Amino acid sequence: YDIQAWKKQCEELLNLIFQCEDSEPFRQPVDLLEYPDYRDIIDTPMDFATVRETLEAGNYESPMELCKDVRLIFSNSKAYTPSKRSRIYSMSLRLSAFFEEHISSVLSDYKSALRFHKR
Ligand SMILES: O=C(O)c1ccc2ncsc2c1
Repeated sequence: YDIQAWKKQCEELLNLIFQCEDSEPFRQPVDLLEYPDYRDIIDTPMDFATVRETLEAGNYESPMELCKDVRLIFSNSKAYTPSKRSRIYSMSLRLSAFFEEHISSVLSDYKSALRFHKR
């Protein structure tokens, strides 16, 4: 029932993500010199360094907010991909499955802690 535990759990999950080879295209903002039409397709860029920085700055109030930004990394990859069989998109799918598998308990524990607090 620790309402604050999600933060360190998210820091650790981001550490695992940064170790994953599948995260390399998503660690920093998409390079506009390599993908010049990127902002024609994608309205809100997102990357894992921005998520980690937002978390470390104390600018997430809940793990749901962090989860929305991470999910935006994946939806941006799906929207930008020229093919659902592309290398970078395939990396995003694997990384999304890994993230979803790990974030589920973080969200559950946080929501349970909040409910216990307001009981
Ligand atoms: O060139 C591609 O296939 C491709 C697909 C998705 C994606 N997400 C971030 S950069 C990027 C490039």
